[PDB]
Amino acid sequence: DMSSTAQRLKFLDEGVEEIDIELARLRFESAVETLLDIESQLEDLSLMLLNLISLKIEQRREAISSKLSQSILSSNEIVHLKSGTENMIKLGLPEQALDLFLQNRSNFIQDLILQIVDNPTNYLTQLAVIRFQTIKKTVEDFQDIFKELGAKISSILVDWCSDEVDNHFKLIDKQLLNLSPGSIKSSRKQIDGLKAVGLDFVYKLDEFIKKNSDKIR
Repeated sequence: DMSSTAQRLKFLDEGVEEIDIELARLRFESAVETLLDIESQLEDLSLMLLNLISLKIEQRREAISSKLSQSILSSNEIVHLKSGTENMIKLGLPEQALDLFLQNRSNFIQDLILQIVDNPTNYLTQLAVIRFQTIKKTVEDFQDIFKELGAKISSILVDWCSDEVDNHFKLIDKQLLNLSPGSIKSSRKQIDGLKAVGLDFVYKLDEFIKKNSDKIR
């Protein structure tokens, strides 16, 4: 025969399978929204059938992450990166979303830098723009997306920011293997402007200068 809960349960089983069609046609929002409903719902009813549907949810839950991750990792325009990052968040994976999202910004940076040493200062300057321009923008987008996310997630942001700055200097270190005072004002400025999105990394510039004094003249 048929009971009341077994009724509800069978629909949850329908719901689960729908998530495959939704992920199919690229509706990541719908995917997450249904998934969380089938789980907030699945929480109240808590058996054979339950544990059985519960397992199908983990399955799809996983599947959604894989997609979002892969998706985030390859967005061109912000709009893609934007939502993907959010849905990855709504799913309840804010750190993994931030973590992946920043890697995307990182790669954007690698790839652009490859796409160019013609002449010493034309290199160093173009290099700074690229870097600090994506560091600033990534902080401004991190603001309109990871808002109210917490102190930790927000410290992580800053860490990647620290390393990116570091990278740039590691890129000059190679270059100092065969600097100029017309490169300093450029970089400095490029670094002071970071303060506009709350970042003070003037110190890294200064330190790097202290140890390469002999090679700046």
